[PDB]
Amino acid sequence: TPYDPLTLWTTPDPPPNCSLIQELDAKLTLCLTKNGSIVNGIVSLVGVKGNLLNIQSTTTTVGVHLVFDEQGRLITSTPTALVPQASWGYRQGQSVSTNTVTNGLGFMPNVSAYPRPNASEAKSQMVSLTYLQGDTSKPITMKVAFNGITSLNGYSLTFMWSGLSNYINQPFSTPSCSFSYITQE
Amino acid sequence: TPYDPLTLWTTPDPPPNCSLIQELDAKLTLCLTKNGSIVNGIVSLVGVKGNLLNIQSTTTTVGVHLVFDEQGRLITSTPTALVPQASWGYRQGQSVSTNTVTNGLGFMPNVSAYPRPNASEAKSQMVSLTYLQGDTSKPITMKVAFNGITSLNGYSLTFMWSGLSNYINQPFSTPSCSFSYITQE
Amino acid sequence: TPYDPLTLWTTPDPPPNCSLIQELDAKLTLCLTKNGSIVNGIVSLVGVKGNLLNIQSTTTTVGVHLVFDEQGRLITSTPTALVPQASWGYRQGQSVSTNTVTNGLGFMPNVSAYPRPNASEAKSQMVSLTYLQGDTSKPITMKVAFNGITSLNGYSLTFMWSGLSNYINQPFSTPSCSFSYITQE
Amino acid sequence: GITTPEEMIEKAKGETAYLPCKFTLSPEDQGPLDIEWLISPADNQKVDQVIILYSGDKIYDDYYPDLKGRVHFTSNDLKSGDASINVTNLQLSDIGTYQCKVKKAPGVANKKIHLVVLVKPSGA
Amino acid sequence: GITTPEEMIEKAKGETAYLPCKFTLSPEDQGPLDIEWLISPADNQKVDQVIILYSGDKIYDDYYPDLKGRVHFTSNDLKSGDASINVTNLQLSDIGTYQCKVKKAPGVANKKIHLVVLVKPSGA
Amino acid sequence: GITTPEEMIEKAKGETAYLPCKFTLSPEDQGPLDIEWLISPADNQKVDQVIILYSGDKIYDDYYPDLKGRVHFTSNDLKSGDASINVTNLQLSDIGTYQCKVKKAPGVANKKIHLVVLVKPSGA
Repeated sequence: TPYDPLTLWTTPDPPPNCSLIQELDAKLTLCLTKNGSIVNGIVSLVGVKGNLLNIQSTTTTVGVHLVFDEQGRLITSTPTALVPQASWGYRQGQSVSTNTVTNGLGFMPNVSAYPRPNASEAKSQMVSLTYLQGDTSKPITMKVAFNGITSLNGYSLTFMWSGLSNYINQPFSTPSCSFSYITQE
Repeated sequence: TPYDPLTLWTTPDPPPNCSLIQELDAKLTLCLTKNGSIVNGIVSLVGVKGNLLNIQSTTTTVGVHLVFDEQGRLITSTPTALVPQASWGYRQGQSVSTNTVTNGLGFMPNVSAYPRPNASEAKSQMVSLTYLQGDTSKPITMKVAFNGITSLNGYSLTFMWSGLSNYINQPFSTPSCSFSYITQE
Repeated sequence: TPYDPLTLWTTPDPPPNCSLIQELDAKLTLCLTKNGSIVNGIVSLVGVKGNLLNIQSTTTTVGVHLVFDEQGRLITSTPTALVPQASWGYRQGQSVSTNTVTNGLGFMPNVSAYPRPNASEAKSQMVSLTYLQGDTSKPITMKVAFNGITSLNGYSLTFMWSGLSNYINQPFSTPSCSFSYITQE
Repeated sequence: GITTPEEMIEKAKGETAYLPCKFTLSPEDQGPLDIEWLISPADNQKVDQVIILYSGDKIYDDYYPDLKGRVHFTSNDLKSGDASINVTNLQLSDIGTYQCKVKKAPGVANKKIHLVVLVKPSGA
Repeated sequence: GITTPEEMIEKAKGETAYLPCKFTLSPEDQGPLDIEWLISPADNQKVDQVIILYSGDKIYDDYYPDLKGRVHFTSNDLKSGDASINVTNLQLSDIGTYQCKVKKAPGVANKKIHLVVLVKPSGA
Repeated sequence: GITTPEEMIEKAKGETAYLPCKFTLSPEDQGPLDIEWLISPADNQKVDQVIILYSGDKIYDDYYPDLKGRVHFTSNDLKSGDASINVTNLQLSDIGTYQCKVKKAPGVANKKIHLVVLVKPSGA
């Protein structure tokens, strides 16, 4: 196989691929690898245009969602952060394969473990402390919610970087942040 | 194979399966996946009855242990948290396979790396900061000790959620917490 | 195969294998397992001789680097921490295989994701909070930089444990710390 | 599995609600039997709250305070394939989705019942 | 891939620099076309700064403030295989490594140009 | 591997203890030879403390302060298969488990010796 069926990513160095506040104003690098019932994930977000380059005084949180359908295939429409033309799929070299994901449920967060109506439940969350800029003097929290911004028969991943309130005139930028979850299949 | 030999879990949505303070007063969701010499684990604990629903003023720590024998098979007796009838074994669908684990040492914490008499050694520990309720205003610490509550030829996993002292009239509940360790085999 | 091609480690219980401040004054236990495009890693460092047993008043940071060549093979010379005779390679039992690593790029940090000149970029970093001694009263930070102490066509891993300033007459010792990164191949 | 689909039961305050949950077991389902009923109250934000449980051949109740003493399995032989329960003297607070989980490793099934309670009779 | 190696372009302040980036597409490269130009200024510490972009059949500029209005693709048909750009009225601040990334999943290519700007003509 | 099982050596204060650790090498063990002796003192909580080491054809001592100058390999040719050591002028503080680790990748072996020191002679 030319591609790796155990990995779904945005490629290691994506171009601006999100229009969070304004058109293509951010780069979301996300890689998901399936290891049995657990997905090892590494996410990273950085502002490249507009307010994301200069965190507004009132901003306390910056977040993105990835909503998938019942086959685990990403849906490129609000509120999914990645734009329609953005790379997302099996890994093939430093790029993405053009094949459609046919084992998508292997990467989706398990709904028995994280019921769609349970996003507020601590268990549907994996919360950690990290640092803006990667600067240890600028602590922030990262919360990953599982299936909280769902449909039905659908799945989702939500990433919230909070505690930004006290960080101004700084571009929004996170370190590579790790996380994991039990898989649907 | 109907089941996955690389995963050992309690199923994604177990029923009360621990009698920590009183009979079946808690739900422990635990999933372990073997990735070569490292096990990726995700644990979550939540009180459902008794004092675990209302953290006592004096409570500073809540913890559970899982003790395994020389074949890596779980021992369902004190101090193992999971009750005898609780699901634990290879993953098969959203449930557990009835087969006996025959590759258990592949999921056990390596005793050369984490000697039975070394539980107090920093290396036999993986400590992280997390949050009660998943609420970023309620920071707590999670310490996973490897082979500290052992036998001989035996293995164990210990989970301590501490710093609870200042959290009252709140049910005890953790977010899905990640951890990992080098495997015996 | 006698060895595991998906794991590269220093063995679970290495002897003093680093001469950080003075000859063989430290033990670095490191295990890397390849899970598709992501490496799950667990590192641990402990002083056994000299100033590393009694953190100097002025010490604020303790760190180590591992520099690899274009084939992902470790280079045992400054600034690589592991000494020339130290074990490092595929896992075989509780030891290391004598075979040369031929799939090294599968364990190297992806240069597209972590460009050699980008070590200062938050994305080339994975920063977390942890504790000296594993003692939750002694918080410290761990920063893993990807390809920051590189060559060209080369790769590297850097581990910095900072915030030590206020910890004296204590031997330097970390808990088993987890981390992960996207792989070159 | 469970013999009935997700349903909506509409009752009147004071009446008793019968929440049916019958199941069939497969030859493969050789693991111990567990029956758990959870509830997601409409009045508050709690979800999947344990109401009553059948584990290790024993019944465990007294999990959900507001429902104390008003919940009991209807059958006198659960193992036979009937996990049904009754909620006596319904109150408006009882409104919400009640879920029945029947497990016999590797077997697992669940059913959701949306219970509605009306001040006085009529769904007319 | 891109038709030219990593090169060094030496110009004089005020002049215009032509940064060539021509590419060929493979039959396999069936994914959407993306063209991104980044810059790592010599004067400061920033690296890989987005300068101009071609995504979803549209051009996006205005990313790097100091280079505003002085960057444009040279070709009027990028898809044909020419991602070249011009940096007009060069200033000493423009010195740095400019990178051209041309992507058509699974295809990906990049070229690095080290641009040098001199106060007055001469590399003699 | 090491030629002797885990044993208990009982000596008297002042005497010298001979901690035997002889090993045989396999043809497969083609990696460099490492010999490390660790100790877990009975009097304190420390475990696996490095006492003496043989790495890269050199001896390294001076790790465990309280045992300074009282530990030396007994053989004048370790590579031949003898990692034994002597602990001279035993003190009550020397009580604890001493471990001998002999490694030659992929080969690895270890032996544990429980050393007991008595104020005055007698185990009678």
